[PDB]
Amino acid sequence: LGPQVAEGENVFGVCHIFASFNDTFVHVTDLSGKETICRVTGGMKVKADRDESSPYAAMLAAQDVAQRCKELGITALHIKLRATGGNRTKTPGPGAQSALRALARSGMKIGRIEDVTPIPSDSTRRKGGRRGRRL
Amino acid sequence: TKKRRNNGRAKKGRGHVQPIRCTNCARCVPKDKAIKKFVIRNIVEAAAVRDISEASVFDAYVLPKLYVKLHYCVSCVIHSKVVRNRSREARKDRTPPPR
Amino acid sequence: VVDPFSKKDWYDVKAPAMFNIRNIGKTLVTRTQGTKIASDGLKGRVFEVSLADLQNDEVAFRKFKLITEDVQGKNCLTNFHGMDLTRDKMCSMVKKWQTMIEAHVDVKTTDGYLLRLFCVGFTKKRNNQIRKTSYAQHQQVRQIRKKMMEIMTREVQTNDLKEVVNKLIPDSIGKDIEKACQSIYPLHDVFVRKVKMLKKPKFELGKLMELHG
Amino acid sequence: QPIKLARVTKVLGRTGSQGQCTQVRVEFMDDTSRSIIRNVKGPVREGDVLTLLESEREARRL
Amino acid sequence: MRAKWRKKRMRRLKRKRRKMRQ
Amino acid sequence: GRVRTKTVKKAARVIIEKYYTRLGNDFHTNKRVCEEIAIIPSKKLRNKIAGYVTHLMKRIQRGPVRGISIKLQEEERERRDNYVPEVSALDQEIIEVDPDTKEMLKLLDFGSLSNLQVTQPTVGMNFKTPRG
RNA sequence: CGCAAGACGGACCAGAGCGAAAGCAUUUGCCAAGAAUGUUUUCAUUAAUCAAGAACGAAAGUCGGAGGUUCGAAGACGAUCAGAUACCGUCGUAGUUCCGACCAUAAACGAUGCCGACCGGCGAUGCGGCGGCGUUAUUCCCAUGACCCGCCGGGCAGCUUCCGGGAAACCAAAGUCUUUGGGUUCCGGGGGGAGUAUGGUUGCAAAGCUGAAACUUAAAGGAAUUGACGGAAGGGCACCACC
RNA sequence: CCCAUGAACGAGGAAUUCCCAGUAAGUGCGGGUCAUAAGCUUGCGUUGAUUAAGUCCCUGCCCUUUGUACACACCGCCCGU
Ligand SMILES: [Mg+2]
Ligand SMILES: [Mg+2]
Ligand SMILES: [Mg+2]
Ligand SMILES: [Mg+2]
Ligand SMILES: [Mg+2]
Ligand SMILES: [Mg+2]
Ligand SMILES: [Mg+2]
Ligand SMILES: [Mg+2]
Ligand SMILES: [Mg+2]
Ligand SMILES: [Mg+2]
Ligand SMILES: [Mg+2]
Ligand SMILES: [Mg+2]
Ligand SMILES: [Mg+2]
Ligand SMILES: [Mg+2]
Ligand SMILES: [Mg+2]
Ligand SMILES: [Mg+2]
Ligand SMILES: [Mg+2]
Ligand SMILES: [Mg+2]
Ligand SMILES: [Mg+2]
Ligand SMILES: [Mg+2]
Ligand SMILES: [Mg+2]
Ligand SMILES: [Mg+2]
Ligand SMILES: [Mg+2]
Ligand SMILES: [Mg+2]
Ligand SMILES: [Mg+2]
Ligand SMILES: [Zn+2]
Repeated sequence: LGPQVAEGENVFGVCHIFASFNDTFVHVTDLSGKETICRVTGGMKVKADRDESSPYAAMLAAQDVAQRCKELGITALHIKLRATGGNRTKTPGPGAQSALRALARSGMKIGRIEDVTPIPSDSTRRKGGRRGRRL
Repeated sequence: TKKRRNNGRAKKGRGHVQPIRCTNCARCVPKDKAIKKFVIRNIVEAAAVRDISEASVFDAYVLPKLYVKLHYCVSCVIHSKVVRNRSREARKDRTPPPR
Repeated sequence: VVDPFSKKDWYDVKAPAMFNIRNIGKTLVTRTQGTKIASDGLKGRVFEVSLADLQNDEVAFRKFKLITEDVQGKNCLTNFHGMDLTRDKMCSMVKKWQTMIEAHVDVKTTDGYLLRLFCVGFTKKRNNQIRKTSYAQHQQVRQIRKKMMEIMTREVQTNDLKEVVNKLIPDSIGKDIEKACQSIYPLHDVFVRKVKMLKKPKFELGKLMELHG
Repeated sequence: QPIKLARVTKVLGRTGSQGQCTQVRVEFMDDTSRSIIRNVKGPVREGDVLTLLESEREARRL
Repeated sequence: MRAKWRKKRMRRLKRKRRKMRQ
Repeated sequence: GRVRTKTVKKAARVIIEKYYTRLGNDFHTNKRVCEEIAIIPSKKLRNKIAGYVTHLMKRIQRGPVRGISIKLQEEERERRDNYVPEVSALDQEIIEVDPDTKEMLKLLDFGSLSNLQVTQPTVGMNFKTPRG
């Protein structure tokens, strides 16, 4: 069920970890990034908008993704981590670290980590007003 | 009564400073006035460092860092305890905290 | 309904001959049903490969974008598409008490490949410097920028894509620029930040093979 | 993972919401050269032996 | 009352007065 | 908490400064001495004062104490402080001297000094801490 | 993986620079400007401050065009609340962008007119010039750049000080003031009524400039000291706290 | 005092009290009240532990700096229809 690769060699795919403050996306796709293998989110595991971005939902999503990818023959993963970016926050949400550790403990081999978040040169106007959000 | 000689900003010799936005509340604050903090932090925290290093495919990969410049408006700086209020004499000290 | 991964066939991606490591990974694509062709959907794809994986003992903060142009027998034939610097390295050099100089050139190689090269350098602090800041004046900045522009133009326009990539692998252009601008203002972290492909000639097999060993 | 023991070498401090855990430094009985910080729940003193079922986490300093 | 809103109310009153003595 | 109050400490200090000769390292002799030379209306207070006197005797045994000031002890202390080496540390066969102080001495009319050895000056003018 | 449309020039970016002030940050070219420094050039009092009269003048707003990505007064909803015509969320008009005409107002602030002289120190920093060992580009030549140690001049500032002032906070100017006079412009005279009414004037309009009185009132106000309080930050304590 | 009768109650929801050693808790005994009288209280012994040797998390209460337009002192002061 996948490529024919010797025991010593590992098949590589990239994993996009979109860690917003509303939920977390774990999205494994090919090295080229065009064909996807498993994409499950934190909202697909917890039925409560509160916990959509919790570390627990990210852990469950990462475990599901790692299991499906192992069933599909990929043993090594390339991690690229993204925050919301744009004019909004640049710090990744709480689910990123939990998802990374979850897919590490799931037997997956770890490639090289990279931080790919949209960093505007000089963006448009941020959503909040001149006085900003007041809550 | 004047509280600070610099008026709480660093505008000397110029008329206008470009507005910037607070990373927390998205508030227009002059760049010189805003409280800026540069965060260099390991992408993987120390708790998951062992798990990441054990599950790696390379040797001595050295985990990447994350570099973020946070800009905070005075209200957010005080509320988030990034900056505190000090005594009338302790206000004059410009030395950064040891940390 | 039925799992689409059962109808998807795997393929192997090969790096051009300039890189020591040729095999770089695998790529899955659906089979050929009628109008849909596996090769057609397997062509316009870009791979982001670190130089540490393409070469043997090269620095890992450089990445190369490799794009495939032909497929023959479970093999993907890729050609150079661009070059970038990793985000961490790019963010690690921009410090607060030095001047950063940047330049770019739209220069084309002998083999019809129109490129755009970006170069970044940073002013260095002397070993005995007491002054906290190391800033270059505007005329010095413009001189350094002109030198960088002319060096990249000279290095690219006289060669072809293969030799350009061969010079880009160890960053000879950055070392040349650091050597050149030492008299104007010492530079500290000089690099070819980004290389992007603006235009390409028509696809020709013979040169591809050549490239692809 | 196996279960392994560790001898307490020095009591670091008190941690917890109500100061209920003693954060301590332990060196492993077999290796004798690798040591870590863990929080132990209960009265602890010099030289007593803690059995760690998990044996590679580190308690957060202070 | 805030001075700005007092001025605003005064301006509304002036506008009413000007519109009334057309 | 075994922290002594100022009553105990001042009483002990005065007793020691006045009757240092009669005292020693023994609590049970010190308490008798205190009850003989002083008027302490309580036995517990007497015991506390004697205990602190014993502690302070041990303290003065290995040096001085900021509270006590014994007139006879200061004479012996300055006798120890009267140490004199055989050869003065200022008597040197050869003393190094920079060219600048050599020129200053020449201007002083003391340029005929022989013990001076004109050492080479520094090269780099780097004597300031970098700023930042 | 590409294409497009508009906006914006992050990090570098500083108690740094420039401009009369509003204000000014991707590269390159062109255009005319400008301060300081340098100067054994030149004129020879040509100067300082300014009723009248002029140029510029953030944002918002008004007439026309063009464009309309993002944001977004108004508005329509969803929440929260006892109520919410708000704070939070969704959409979203005018506007936000460019050109051409109006508007001339800001906590347009250093809440401190401009010109000139005198009166303490110290270390930095930006520009220009003058010196000096010694390191770097280079490999050798003078160079000229990058540092290093000083000096001078004009700046943005900083620390310090029993200069002296001040109600004090504080100020090296807010000092050289009853030991009261260097020159000169604006302008204040208890608090409200009120920057209101009216007249004039400018403007398409919104509004701008000028600007009262009747009447009312013993205070309003400024700095600083103690308490009390706080939904501000830190510590400390207690089985009438907790574990 | 005697003989009869023989209810709920099968360990108690939200929420709370008091406790660090001869202690808590069981168990009686005295004093007071008292003509008649202790399920109360105040003392006394008797049997006799679990757990803790810590912390500001809750609850208070202290400080310290800071803000105030309060000073009858936030149960203050104060604004407009
Ligand atoms: Mg200026
Ligand atoms: Mg302004
Ligand atoms: Mg930029
Ligand atoms: Mg006028
Ligand atoms: Mg005008
Ligand atoms: Mg405007
Ligand atoms: Mg406008
Ligand atoms: Mg219009
Ligand atoms: Mg919107
Ligand atoms: Mg309503
Ligand atoms: Mg809204
Ligand atoms: Mg005005
Ligand atoms: Mg004014
Ligand atoms: Mg200079
Ligand atoms: Mg010189
Ligand atoms: Mg200077
Ligand atoms: Mg006068
Ligand atoms: Mg004037
Ligand atoms: Mg008046
Ligand atoms: Mg009129
Ligand atoms: Mg006027
Ligand atoms: Mg006051
Ligand atoms: Mg507490
Ligand atoms: Mg105040
Ligand atoms: Mg009062
Ligand atoms: Zn904020």
